[PDB]
Amino acid sequence: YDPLAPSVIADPYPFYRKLRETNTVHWHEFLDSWVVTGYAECRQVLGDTTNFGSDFRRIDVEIPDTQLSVQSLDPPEHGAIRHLLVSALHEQPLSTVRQQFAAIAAQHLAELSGQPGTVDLVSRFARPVALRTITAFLGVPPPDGAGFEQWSNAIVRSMDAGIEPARAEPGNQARAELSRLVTHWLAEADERGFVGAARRAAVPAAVLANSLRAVLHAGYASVSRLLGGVLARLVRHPELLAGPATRDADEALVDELIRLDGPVQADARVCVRDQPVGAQLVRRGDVLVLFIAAANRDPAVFPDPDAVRLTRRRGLHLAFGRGAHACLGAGLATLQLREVLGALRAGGLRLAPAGPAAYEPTATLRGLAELPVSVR
Ligand code: HEM
Repeated sequence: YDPLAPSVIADPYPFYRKLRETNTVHWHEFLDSWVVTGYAECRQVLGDTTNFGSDFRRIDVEIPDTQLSVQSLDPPEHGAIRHLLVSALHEQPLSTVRQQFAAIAAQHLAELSGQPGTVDLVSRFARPVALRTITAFLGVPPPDGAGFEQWSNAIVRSMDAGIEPARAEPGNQARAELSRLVTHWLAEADERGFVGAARRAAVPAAVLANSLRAVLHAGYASVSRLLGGVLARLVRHPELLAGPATRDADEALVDELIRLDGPVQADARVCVRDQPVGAQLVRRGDVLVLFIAAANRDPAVFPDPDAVRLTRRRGLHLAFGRGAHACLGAGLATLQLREVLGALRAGGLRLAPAGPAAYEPTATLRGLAELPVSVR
C-alpha cells in the first residue's frame, strides 16, 4: 500500500477497504505508524485525548513555544485558544455570513454560464469560492488566487512529508509566507469579521497567530477540496440534485456528501498511554494515522457505504473529526455547501463531464487537480 502510488491516488477507497477487511489496525513498519481504517477504532482514538494526543510535548518531544497552535495543543491548554476561536466565530451574524456565502457561490456560477468550451471547476469555482468565502468570514481582503493556491498546494503536499520527506521544505516556506499574511491582518484588520473578534478576545500572541493561520488555511484547503469532490460526484450523478430540495432533504444530502467526499483522508495522533485499539495494543510513543475517510466507508456503520443514502442517522460521520479537536468550521462548511447546492439549483445549469477527474498526488488531504466539464 503506497499511499502516493498513481493508482491509489486515482481511487484510494478500494485500498482502504482491503486494509479494513484484513485488519482495522495495521502496523505500517516503514512509516512507523498504525493505520486505522475501522470506524469504531477511529472514533475511539479521536475522542480519547487522555491516551492519544496531538501535542507531541506530552511524549517528551521538544516543541518551541513559538510553534504552538490550537491543533497541536491538548486540554487543558487547548481549551483557552479553542474557546477564543469559538467565541469569535459566534460573534459573526449568520444572516450576514449566509448572504455572503450565497452571493459568492452564485457569482462564480453565473460566470460559468455561457462558456461554450470546457471549463475546470477546480480553478474556476472550487478554489475562488473557497478563498473569497474564508476571507469574507475573516473580514480581510482576498489575496491573489493563483499565488495563494501555490502556497496552499505546497502546504498540503507537505502533510505527506512522512512519506516523501522532501515535501517538508516547500511547506515550511509557504507556512512562513502565510504567517506574514496573518501578521498583516492582525495589525490592520477591521473590527468586523473573525480576525477583529479574535484579536479582542485575546492567550499568548504566537498561539493566536498560528491558530488564525490554521483557520485561514484549514478553511481554504478543506472547503476548496470538499467543493471539488462534491462537484465531481454531482456531475456524474446529477440525479442527486433532483431530490425534494427541501431544507430537511438537503440536510440529509449534505451530510452524505460530506461523509463521502470529505477531503481529510488521514488524521494523526500520538499515543500518550498504552491503550488497546482494535485487535492491537498501541504503546506510548506510537504514532497512529486515522483514515477517517476510510472509516466513513465502514460497512458495519454505513451499509452500502459508497452510496448516498438519505435515511441514515445523522451525527455518525467522522469527516469533521470528533471530540476536543472537532472541526471549528463544521457549521460554516455545512452552511457553505448548502448554499452551493441552492445556487446550482437556481442556476439551472447542466454540468456534463468533459474529461476525467484528475487527482493531485496528495494522500493526507484528497484533492482534484482538474474537473473538466461543459457549462450549459
Ligand atoms: C470554514 C471552513 C473551515 C474552517 C474555518 C476550519 C478550521 C479548522 C480548525 C481551526 C481546526 C482545528 C480545531 C482544533 O484543533 O481544535 C479544524 C479541524 C478539523 N477540520 Fe476544519 N475547517 C473548515 C472546514 C473543514 C472541512 C470542509 C473539513 C472536511 C470536510 C474539515 C475537517 C477537519 C477535521 C477532520 C478536523 C479535525 C482535526 C483533528 O482531529 O485534529 N474542516 N478545522
